[PDB]
Amino acid sequence: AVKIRLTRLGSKRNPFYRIVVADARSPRDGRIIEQIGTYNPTSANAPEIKVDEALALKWLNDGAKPTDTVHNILSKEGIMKKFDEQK
Amino acid sequence: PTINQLVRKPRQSKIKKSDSPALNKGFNSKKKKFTDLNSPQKRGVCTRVGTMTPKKPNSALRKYARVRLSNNIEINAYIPGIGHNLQEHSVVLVRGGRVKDLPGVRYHIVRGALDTSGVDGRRQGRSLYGTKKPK
Amino acid sequence: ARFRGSNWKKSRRLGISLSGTGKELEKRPYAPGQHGPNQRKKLSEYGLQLREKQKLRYLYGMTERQFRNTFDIAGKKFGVHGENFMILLASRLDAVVYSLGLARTRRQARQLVNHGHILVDGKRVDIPSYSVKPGQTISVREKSQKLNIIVESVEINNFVPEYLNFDADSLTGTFVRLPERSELPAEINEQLIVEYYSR
Amino acid sequence: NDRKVYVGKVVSDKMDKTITVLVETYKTHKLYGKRVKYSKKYKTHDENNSAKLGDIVKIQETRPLSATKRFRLVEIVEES
RNA sequence: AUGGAGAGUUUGAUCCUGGCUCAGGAUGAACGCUGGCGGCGUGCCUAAUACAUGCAAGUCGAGCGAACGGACUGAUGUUAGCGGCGGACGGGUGAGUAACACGUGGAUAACCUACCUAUAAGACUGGGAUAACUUCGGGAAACCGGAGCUAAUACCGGAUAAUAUUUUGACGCAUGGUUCAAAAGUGAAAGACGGCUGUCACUUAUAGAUGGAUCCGCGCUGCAUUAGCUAGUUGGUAAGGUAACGGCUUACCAAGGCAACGAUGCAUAGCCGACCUGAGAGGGUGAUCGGCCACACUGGAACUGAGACACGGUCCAGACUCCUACGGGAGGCAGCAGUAGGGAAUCUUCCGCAAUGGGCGAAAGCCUGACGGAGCAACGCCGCGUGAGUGAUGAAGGUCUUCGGAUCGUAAAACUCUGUUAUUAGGGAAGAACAUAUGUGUAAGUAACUGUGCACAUCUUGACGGUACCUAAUCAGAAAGCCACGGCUAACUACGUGCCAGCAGCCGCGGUAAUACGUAGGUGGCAAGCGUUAUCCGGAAUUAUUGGGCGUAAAGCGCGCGUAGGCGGUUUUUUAAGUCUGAUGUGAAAGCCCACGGCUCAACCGUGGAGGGUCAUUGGAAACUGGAA
Repeated sequence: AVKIRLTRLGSKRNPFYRIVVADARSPRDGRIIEQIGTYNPTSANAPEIKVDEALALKWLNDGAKPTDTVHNILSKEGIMKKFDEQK
Repeated sequence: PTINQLVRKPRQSKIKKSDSPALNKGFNSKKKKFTDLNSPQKRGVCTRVGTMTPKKPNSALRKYARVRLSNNIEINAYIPGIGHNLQEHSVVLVRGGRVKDLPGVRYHIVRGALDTSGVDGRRQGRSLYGTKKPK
Repeated sequence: ARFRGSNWKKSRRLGISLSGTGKELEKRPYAPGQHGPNQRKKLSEYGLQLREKQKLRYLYGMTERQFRNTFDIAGKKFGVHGENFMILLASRLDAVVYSLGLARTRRQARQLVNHGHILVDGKRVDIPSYSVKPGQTISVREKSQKLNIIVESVEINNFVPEYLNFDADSLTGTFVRLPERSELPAEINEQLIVEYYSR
Repeated sequence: NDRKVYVGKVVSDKMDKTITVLVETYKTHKLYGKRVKYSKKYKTHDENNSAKLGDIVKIQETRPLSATKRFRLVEIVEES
């Protein structure tokens, strides 16, 4: 459909991810619709999430749906809760 | 030229003849026409082996050979170094660069590489000539 | 080492000491080899502009490409160009382990940093060209403080510059503030290098 | 949104409902910076055929309407 | 301010003009000689030549029947089939294409969109068949032909139903618009749950999100020794049909359109962000990465679908390759490895879906040559080494000698010191975050419940990989070559040879006293590399916009009449096209640059800026250029 997913950056053995609003038909690393956030699974204490929380609610409200570990990410922000709520 | 003259007809530069021109061609065997490659060496096979005499003041008897290349163009190529071993139907690698004295010779045969051998007792720029390191 | 050739013959050919000084250019203070003892001719522009690259570079043991790859970082900064080159090489890590007296020569203060003894800021660093900066802490590793050549080297050093401190017990430096041209090796005309690399 | 307009001059009239305008423009010349003048004939469409040859008129653009016509007459502006 | 070097070579000597050559940076390079290690990359540029072999797309028994097969009634399968969806994504390659192909700014009151998301309304009643299966036949395969059966969320007939089509009334050109009130026609599904309802299938109407299509403005290869190009061509008028406008066609008409601002022809080419070189101006280029486009043995076509005229679909025509009981059957690496050919030249028939993404399914799971790793190659970049300290710059040896000496040379023995690496011998990361299940709350919906969504805390697991990495022990052991040495252009002597053998970028050298040829000492430059060749940019102001000339060095046409085109005195008023100044919208990301963070440093990686347009729209100014009076 339109998804909300992660791209892959970095170098070998050392990944970084941008958090992306794409489209499902696209290749992982190519065409997107917007960028929303950032994520760094490898750095020290816990990963550094970082994610603009008012574009992401625009797009959950329009359709996009999140892939399965961008559902563990927009969770720690309680973004997936303010979306729940505005009933 | 005034600026209207350089707007109607504009300035055009000049074109670079190469040296080495038979290295810029290859042969498509099946469609059966030439192709352009810009290669640094080409392989050949020798069709003569002789010696020429130089020019204006120089004097010697200088070893050279006629060799037809992979595209099917034919050329004379100087054989450097001091000894050699070429016969008829040898397989040589040819490279750019002309010898000034000889009229009309403008390639060099890479010593070292295919059928050709290195030179027999060289020690000091041994990697032209390609010879291997003694002991 | 990379050069690790013979440092008196390079000291006779260029004309600076390159070491603990003087000793190299005593009995025979001319260039080396068979036409050695016999009158020098004159050197050209290129002749002379190159003697200064090669002076500043055989001092600090660098090679080319590392020497030249530094030359234009130095010339990224603001300032005058050919004195940040002089500064940024003062700040190398085996160059700071020498200005502190931790070792007695420059080819040896690189086998310290290389062989893994030095530990800037608490952490082992073994990269002779690490580029330490104002406020860091050169120390010594801990199983390596009763190496003979360390206590013997620190007594007789007698001198430490003024952008470095050195707590002579603990073995511990600081690298306080950047240097300034008034203190860096002095037989070195630095615009004979900036004009060599604009050729 | 709005659709681009031009001002012109009619350089033919022989077709039927259909006049050809010439619009005049200008380009500098990226290397010697003097400007030049050029022109380009927009075929435009008028119905109950009014304007005449040589005559400053004005034309707007629209959906494609024959093989070559894409504009239509809006307003004459003056003749002789 | 951050930016700009030349030198040789035409004379007996000189000052010019003018070529030529060198010194710099680049590269998917090749070649010759040598080679210790690690990290990040890159690697058929040639015949879009032909391909052997294994794999690159499947999934759902919560739609359904099975002679199904079978725990134990037959759990679970799905061996097979019917149905549903995906197969149009991802992967490869540039043959063709000078084209609205592509880039950049606009319009479509000339358009299409499955799923996703919302918001409503619904799902009504009937039927006929048929796979698989079974039983007879054939056929060399390839398969086929009858019957006799049986399901389905398969198929169909109506029921009702909008804004559906028609006929009435109440602007940007062909108008748009919504209030009607009549008429013609147009739908659907069950599955697995809990006590009637929740879940996820359907159907119709609207929107939104997304993915397309069309048209225009402008930019964007050369060649006149390529000057005329077209005939649906150019308009009109109807009719078709298209999702949509349109010669898009078909008639009937008219005789148009286009073109020296280059119609036409011809040659060549994917394009771009970007890249290389230059102080810049410019010049060259479009590997690897992203966006777009085109193509899939070759030429024609249509089916199915929301979407294809379809790399692992179909049919036909052609050439090839294979099989055959000769009648006929099968194919197609420009997927990933790999093979042959060709070329100077370019890698494993490698492992795993662990992460990241997609397809199908409630999910669990499954599929993935996408991807993630690992191999190969000094192919490039970047970092570390091959010791360090003292020590006679004398041993004894090489090379020279003015025979006294000089040089190699602090170099070596010599004593010490350390362990980067190397070795063995022990520990040993991150990359992960879950999905799902399990509980507990909460919210909505409920007669209530199952469930649903959210919030939590629990359980699980890493291909690489025992790969980093660490800590000991041990030992200076095992780790440097290649090109110079005439002048340009750092670095010289001896000897051999004697216009010979040779060398040479240019100038030139060699004809028994060559720093130019060979070798040997010494030097010098660089370094796991160093030379050579091919190509591009600079130097070259040697196409000159920056930044050139025509008396005599190359160069004013033999001279007129003149057509386009270019350029033009003074003053005033107005206009605002060029000019100048704003505000916005954009010129994707990655680059480039600057700042900063993370890598032991560095290469590298990650963030935030800055820059970048003959750009669009909308305001202001009015000197100049232009337009008017």
